[PDB]
Amino acid sequence: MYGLVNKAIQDMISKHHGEDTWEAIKQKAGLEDIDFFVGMEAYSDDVTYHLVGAASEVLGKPAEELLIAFGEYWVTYTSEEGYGELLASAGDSLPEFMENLDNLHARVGLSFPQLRPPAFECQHTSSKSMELHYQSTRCGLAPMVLGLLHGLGKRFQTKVEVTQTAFRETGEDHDIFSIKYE
Ligand code: HEM
Repeated sequence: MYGLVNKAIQDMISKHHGEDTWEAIKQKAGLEDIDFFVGMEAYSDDVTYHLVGAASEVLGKPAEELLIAFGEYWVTYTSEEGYGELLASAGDSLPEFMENLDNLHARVGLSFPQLRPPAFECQHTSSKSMELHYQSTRCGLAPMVLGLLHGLGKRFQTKVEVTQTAFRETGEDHDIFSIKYE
Protein backbone atom coordinates (compact mmCIF):
# COMPACT_ATOMS: atom_id res chain seq x y z
CA MET A 1 0.00 0.00 0.00
CA TYR A 2 1.11 3.61 -0.56
CA GLY A 3 3.20 5.20 2.19
CA LEU A 4 0.36 7.48 3.13
CA VAL A 5 -1.32 4.51 4.86
CA ASN A 6 1.87 3.52 6.72
CA LYS A 7 2.61 7.13 7.72
CA ALA A 8 -0.88 7.33 9.21
CA ILE A 9 -0.48 4.13 11.24
CA GLN A 10 2.90 5.43 12.38
CA ASP A 11 1.21 8.74 13.24
CA MET A 12 -1.65 7.14 15.09
CA ILE A 13 0.71 5.09 17.27
CA SER A 14 3.10 7.95 18.02
CA LYS A 15 0.30 10.38 19.00
CA HIS A 16 -1.14 7.80 21.43
CA HIS A 17 1.99 5.98 22.73
CA GLY A 18 4.96 8.30 21.99
CA GLU A 19 8.16 7.74 19.97
CA ASP A 20 9.54 5.03 22.31
CA THR A 21 6.77 2.55 21.52
CA TRP A 22 6.95 3.44 17.81
CA GLU A 23 10.63 2.44 17.55
CA ALA A 24 9.80 -0.84 19.35
CA ILE A 25 7.05 -1.65 16.83
CA LYS A 26 9.25 -0.50 13.94
CA GLN A 27 11.96 -2.87 15.21
CA LYS A 28 9.67 -5.93 15.62
CA ALA A 29 8.11 -5.35 12.16
CA GLY A 30 11.58 -5.77 10.63
CA LEU A 31 11.68 -2.21 9.33
CA GLU A 32 14.72 -0.45 10.81
CA ASP A 33 16.10 -0.32 7.26
CA ILE A 34 13.38 2.30 6.66
CA ASP A 35 14.17 5.77 8.01
CA PHE A 36 10.72 7.26 7.20
CA PHE A 37 7.76 6.39 5.00
CA VAL A 38 7.24 8.35 1.76
CA GLY A 39 3.61 9.44 1.23
CA MET A 40 3.28 8.97 -2.52
CA GLU A 41 5.51 5.91 -2.89
CA ALA A 42 4.27 2.30 -3.29
CA TYR A 43 5.30 -0.21 -0.62
CA SER A 44 4.80 -3.94 -0.36
CA ASP A 45 1.48 -4.64 1.46
CA ASP A 46 3.58 -6.82 3.77
CA VAL A 47 5.00 -3.61 5.26
CA THR A 48 1.51 -2.77 6.52
CA TYR A 49 0.67 -6.32 7.69
CA HIS A 50 4.01 -6.54 9.55
CA LEU A 51 3.32 -3.12 11.05
CA VAL A 52 -0.14 -4.09 12.37
CA GLY A 53 1.28 -7.45 13.50
CA ALA A 54 4.04 -5.73 15.49
CA ALA A 55 1.84 -3.05 17.07
CA SER A 56 -0.51 -5.84 18.15
CA GLU A 57 2.25 -7.71 19.98
CA VAL A 58 3.87 -4.60 21.52
CA LEU A 59 0.61 -2.93 22.56
CA GLY A 60 -1.25 -6.03 23.77
CA LYS A 61 -4.24 -5.24 21.54
CA PRO A 62 -5.59 -7.57 18.80
CA ALA A 63 -4.86 -6.55 15.19
CA GLU A 64 -8.58 -6.20 14.52
CA GLU A 65 -8.98 -3.78 17.41
CA LEU A 66 -6.17 -1.67 15.93
CA LEU A 67 -7.64 -1.83 12.44
CA ILE A 68 -10.89 -0.43 13.92
CA ALA A 69 -9.06 2.47 15.61
CA PHE A 70 -7.03 3.14 12.44
CA GLY A 71 -10.21 3.23 10.37
CA GLU A 72 -11.59 5.98 12.58
CA TYR A 73 -8.29 7.76 12.57
CA TRP A 74 -7.97 7.82 8.77
CA VAL A 75 -11.01 10.08 8.37
CA THR A 76 -9.44 12.81 10.48
CA TYR A 77 -5.88 12.24 9.30
CA THR A 78 -6.63 12.58 5.56
CA SER A 79 -8.45 15.91 6.05
CA GLU A 80 -5.41 17.29 7.78
CA GLU A 81 -2.76 15.94 5.45
CA GLY A 82 -3.78 17.09 1.97
CA TYR A 83 -7.26 15.71 1.41
CA GLY A 84 -9.72 18.00 3.17
CA GLU A 85 -11.16 19.38 -0.05
CA LEU A 86 -11.51 15.99 -1.71
CA LEU A 87 -13.35 14.77 1.37
CA ALA A 88 -15.64 17.81 1.37
CA SER A 89 -16.42 17.10 -2.31
CA ALA A 90 -17.47 13.53 -1.61
CA GLY A 91 -20.67 14.55 0.13
CA ASP A 92 -22.31 16.26 3.05
CA SER A 93 -23.99 13.21 4.52
CA LEU A 94 -22.95 9.61 5.22
CA PRO A 95 -25.17 7.85 2.66
CA GLU A 96 -24.05 10.33 -0.04
CA PHE A 97 -20.37 9.89 0.91
CA MET A 98 -20.75 6.12 0.58
CA GLU A 99 -22.26 6.43 -2.91
CA ASN A 100 -19.30 8.66 -3.85
CA LEU A 101 -16.67 6.37 -2.39
CA ASP A 102 -15.66 4.62 -5.66
CA ASN A 103 -15.54 8.03 -7.34
CA LEU A 104 -13.40 9.39 -4.51
CA HIS A 105 -10.82 6.62 -4.93
CA ALA A 106 -10.85 7.14 -8.70
CA ARG A 107 -9.86 10.76 -8.02
CA VAL A 108 -7.12 9.60 -5.65
CA GLY A 109 -6.17 7.05 -8.36
CA LEU A 110 -5.04 9.93 -10.61
CA SER A 111 -2.36 11.12 -8.11
CA PHE A 112 -1.56 7.51 -7.13
CA PRO A 113 -1.11 5.58 -10.43
CA GLN A 114 -0.49 2.18 -8.75
CA LEU A 115 -3.57 2.36 -6.42
CA ARG A 116 -5.36 -0.88 -5.73
CA PRO A 117 -8.56 0.66 -4.27
CA PRO A 118 -11.45 -1.24 -2.58
CA ALA A 119 -14.76 -1.47 -4.40
CA PHE A 120 -17.92 -0.48 -2.50
CA GLU A 121 -21.53 -0.81 -3.59
CA CYS A 122 -24.60 0.56 -1.75
CA GLN A 123 -27.98 -1.11 -1.91
CA HIS A 124 -30.40 1.11 -0.06
CA THR A 125 -33.19 -0.38 2.08
CA SER A 126 -34.74 2.84 3.46
CA SER A 127 -33.88 6.50 4.17
CA LYS A 128 -32.16 5.38 7.38
CA SER A 129 -30.48 2.13 6.23
CA MET A 130 -28.32 0.35 3.61
CA GLU A 131 -26.36 -2.73 2.64
CA LEU A 132 -22.72 -1.93 1.94
CA HIS A 133 -20.83 -4.41 -0.28
CA TYR A 134 -17.10 -4.40 0.17
CA GLN A 135 -14.74 -6.10 -2.30
CA SER A 136 -11.01 -6.10 -2.11
CA THR A 137 -7.81 -7.68 -3.44
CA ARG A 138 -6.72 -7.87 0.24
CA CYS A 139 -7.73 -9.92 3.25
CA GLY A 140 -9.06 -9.04 6.66
CA LEU A 141 -9.45 -5.29 6.31
CA ALA A 142 -13.17 -5.46 7.04
CA PRO A 143 -12.47 -4.22 10.63
CA MET A 144 -10.91 -1.10 9.08
CA VAL A 145 -14.17 -0.44 7.10
CA LEU A 146 -16.10 -0.58 10.36
CA GLY A 147 -13.86 2.14 11.82
CA LEU A 148 -14.00 4.25 8.65
CA LEU A 149 -17.80 4.12 8.88
CA HIS A 150 -17.78 5.33 12.46
CA GLY A 151 -15.26 8.01 11.52
CA LEU A 152 -17.78 9.22 8.93
CA GLY A 153 -20.62 9.24 11.47
CA LYS A 154 -18.37 11.44 13.57
CA ARG A 155 -17.68 13.55 10.48
CA PHE A 156 -21.37 14.13 9.63
CA GLN A 157 -22.58 14.42 13.27
CA THR A 158 -24.65 11.32 12.52
CA LYS A 159 -25.41 8.25 14.64
CA VAL A 160 -24.53 5.00 12.88
CA GLU A 161 -24.86 1.33 13.64
CA VAL A 162 -22.71 -1.02 11.55
CA THR A 163 -22.97 -4.78 11.58
CA GLN A 164 -21.21 -7.19 9.30
CA THR A 165 -23.74 -9.69 7.88
CA ALA A 166 -21.42 -11.68 5.54
CA PHE A 167 -17.75 -12.56 5.84
CA ARG A 168 -15.16 -13.69 3.27
CA GLU A 169 -13.81 -15.75 6.20
CA THR A 170 -17.02 -17.85 6.55
CA GLY A 171 -16.83 -18.56 2.78
CA GLU A 172 -19.10 -15.84 1.32
CA ASP A 173 -18.12 -14.03 -1.93
CA HIS A 174 -17.44 -10.70 -0.22
CA ASP A 175 -17.93 -8.79 3.07
CA ILE A 176 -21.32 -7.12 3.45
CA PHE A 177 -22.32 -4.62 6.13
CA SER A 178 -25.79 -3.58 7.19
CA ILE A 179 -25.80 0.06 8.26
CA LYS A 180 -28.42 2.16 10.01
CA TYR A 181 -28.06 5.92 10.32
CA GLU A 182 -29.69 9.02 11.87
C1 HEM B 1 -9.55 11.51 0.98
C2 HEM B 1 -9.73 10.43 1.73
C3 HEM B 1 -9.10 9.09 1.30
C4 HEM B 1 -7.96 8.89 0.65
C5 HEM B 1 -6.95 9.95 0.18
C6 HEM B 1 -7.80 7.46 0.48
C7 HEM B 1 -6.76 6.84 -0.14
C8 HEM B 1 -6.53 5.49 0.02
C9 HEM B 1 -5.30 4.81 -0.30
C10 HEM B 1 -4.05 5.50 -0.87
C11 HEM B 1 -5.46 3.51 -0.02
C12 HEM B 1 -4.42 2.37 -0.18
C13 HEM B 1 -4.62 1.63 -1.50
C14 HEM B 1 -3.33 1.24 -2.18
O1 HEM B 1 -2.22 1.72 -1.83
O2 HEM B 1 -3.39 0.42 -3.12
C15 HEM B 1 -6.81 3.35 0.49
C16 HEM B 1 -7.33 2.15 0.91
C17 HEM B 1 -8.57 1.90 1.43
N1 HEM B 1 -9.60 2.83 1.51
FE1 HEM B 1 -9.30 4.82 1.05
N2 HEM B 1 -8.90 6.82 1.04
C18 HEM B 1 -9.71 7.81 1.55
C19 HEM B 1 -10.90 7.65 2.20
C20 HEM B 1 -11.51 6.45 2.40
C21 HEM B 1 -12.77 6.30 3.08
C22 HEM B 1 -13.61 7.44 3.70
C23 HEM B 1 -13.07 5.01 3.10
C24 HEM B 1 -14.34 4.42 3.74
C25 HEM B 1 -14.79 3.22 3.38
C26 HEM B 1 -12.00 4.30 2.43
C27 HEM B 1 -11.91 2.95 2.24
C28 HEM B 1 -10.73 2.27 2.05
C29 HEM B 1 -10.46 0.88 2.37
C30 HEM B 1 -11.45 -0.13 2.99
C31 HEM B 1 -9.02 0.62 1.95
C32 HEM B 1 -8.21 -0.70 2.07
C33 HEM B 1 -7.74 -1.17 0.69
C34 HEM B 1 -8.47 -2.42 0.23
O3 HEM B 1 -9.63 -2.71 0.65
O4 HEM B 1 -7.89 -3.16 -0.59
N3 HEM B 1 -11.05 5.20 2.01
N4 HEM B 1 -7.44 4.58 0.50
